[PDB]
Amino acid sequence: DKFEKETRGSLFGALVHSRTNDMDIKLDMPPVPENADLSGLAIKVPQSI
Amino acid sequence: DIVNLQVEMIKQFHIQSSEIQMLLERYSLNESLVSEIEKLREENKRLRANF
Amino acid sequence: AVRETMDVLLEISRLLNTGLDMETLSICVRLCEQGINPEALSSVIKELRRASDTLK
Amino acid sequence: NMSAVRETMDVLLEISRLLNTGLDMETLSICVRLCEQGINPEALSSVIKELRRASDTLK
Amino acid sequence: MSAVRETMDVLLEISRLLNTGLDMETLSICVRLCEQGINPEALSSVIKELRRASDTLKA
Amino acid sequence: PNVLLQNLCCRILGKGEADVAQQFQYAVRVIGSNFAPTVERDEFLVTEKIKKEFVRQRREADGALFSELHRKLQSQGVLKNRWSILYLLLSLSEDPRKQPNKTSSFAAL
Repeated sequence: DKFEKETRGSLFGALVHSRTNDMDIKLDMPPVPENADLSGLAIKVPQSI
Repeated sequence: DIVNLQVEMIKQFHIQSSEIQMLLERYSLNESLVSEIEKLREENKRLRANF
Repeated sequence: AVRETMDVLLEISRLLNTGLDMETLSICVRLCEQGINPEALSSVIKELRRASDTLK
Repeated sequence: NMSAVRETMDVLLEISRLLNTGLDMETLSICVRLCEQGINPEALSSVIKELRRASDTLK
Repeated sequence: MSAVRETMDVLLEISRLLNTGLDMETLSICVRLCEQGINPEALSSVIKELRRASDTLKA
Repeated sequence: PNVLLQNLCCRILGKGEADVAQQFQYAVRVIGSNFAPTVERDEFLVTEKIKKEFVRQRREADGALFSELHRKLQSQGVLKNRWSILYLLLSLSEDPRKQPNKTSSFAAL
């Protein structure tokens, strides 16, 4: 059940923005950061806690 | 009596002026407050990605 | 002019039991000749003296 | 009581005219009441004098 | 501490004769202030201003 | 000095231990302006002002007494801080005739 809820929520991993059981949510990436225009950017790095 | 009064008048002026400048500057620019708008803007782009 | 005048001032200040160094008197003559109000000048020394006592 | 205020107003009014003043009785009547409400004679004098300075400039 | 008790009984005689109007506890604060060093002009000036202020606040 | 000046602010008002803040900060500012005095020390000169003042207010007996009290005062213990103490009592000296107007009606202005 944990696998199903997690999978169903993440829309097969195609949502990396939050988990929700919604099939009518628009898939949007966050707008360009504040300081991007100053610092450029580099790749984002995630964590485990 | 005048000389002592004179010397005291100038000294108050200098002191009071320091305090008033410090007060004007603090509300006029506060680096603390500027950051919380920015943190809050960072939050908004992430919100619009979640819906 | 400066040295001789300083020597005379220094001796008077010592009679008065008044803590002043060599350095004050030389600077004092130079201001007085370019024009400094004697009331202004005096007040500056009295005040400066009071502050070293409060700090010390 | 009505007589008493009036007799008092009158003795003061004879004296005021003698030392000369542009003031009417009605403002002089207020002054007695201001003194009677306490208040140091220097504060009372300064404000009266000041009003007079302000009137003369204005007209 | 024995010393501290004797001085205050003679001191209280001057102050009450001369009209000053400071209770015991306050009279001790000023003696502390004068021993730690204070300009005399400031000390009289505050005492007079606090007194004038206090009576109005109350009333 | 801070604990002492403060305790004065509480006692004088007879009430308030942070409601006297205004008066404290004010006392601190006043003390923070540098007064210079007219005559510093000499026991005889301050004592004399107090004697003349005595005569002037018609409290001649008391003036006579004050001299006994002054000598007494030295013997219970010698003061280094006397001029300032004797001054403070001087500036707070009053006359036994008349009132200072009302100052309990003056608040309403």
